[PDB]
Amino acid sequence: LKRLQSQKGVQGIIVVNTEGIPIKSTMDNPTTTQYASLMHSFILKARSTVRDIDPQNDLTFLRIRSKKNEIMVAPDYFLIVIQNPT
Amino acid sequence: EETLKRLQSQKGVQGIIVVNTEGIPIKSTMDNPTTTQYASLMHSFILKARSTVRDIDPQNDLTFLRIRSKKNEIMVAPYFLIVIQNP
Ligand SMILES: [Cs+]
Repeated sequence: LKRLQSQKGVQGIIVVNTEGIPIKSTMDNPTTTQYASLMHSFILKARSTVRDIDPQNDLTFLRIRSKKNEIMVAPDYFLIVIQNPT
Repeated sequence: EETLKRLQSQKGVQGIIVVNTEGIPIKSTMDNPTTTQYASLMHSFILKARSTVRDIDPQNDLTFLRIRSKKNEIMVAPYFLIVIQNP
């Protein structure tokens, strides 16, 4: 989506399916590949960790902040948003 | 520690855990079984967050994590400081 891509700070948006394959991206192919597979295994770990801590709970949102950027993830497929640090 | 009390007392906060590099809880404001519910499972997840940031960009570093769920929210800052709170 254009509106979300256009927000201050946002660098790109990737939608990946349940197997981690990008089904939509606003980014170039190499960068989409830089992120999709690596983010997929990390997202599976976030989801399984929430459930190992409380079987009746569910992951709804993730924010990973680093020195250079920030990544948000929302389950729905997974929506991945890459952006400047907030 | 005084800062732990101040942080524990914030609206929404349920507890605070400090784990070392091996994921051993070295400090906690929570009961022992809850501290154990979280410390081991969180340590594994935190190593994965840190290694993922670096696999994506070898020159980057994880600085903060927020994991939000239906029932609660967990924040982590690199020791690792773990804060469990209401959504
Ligand atoms: Cs933008």
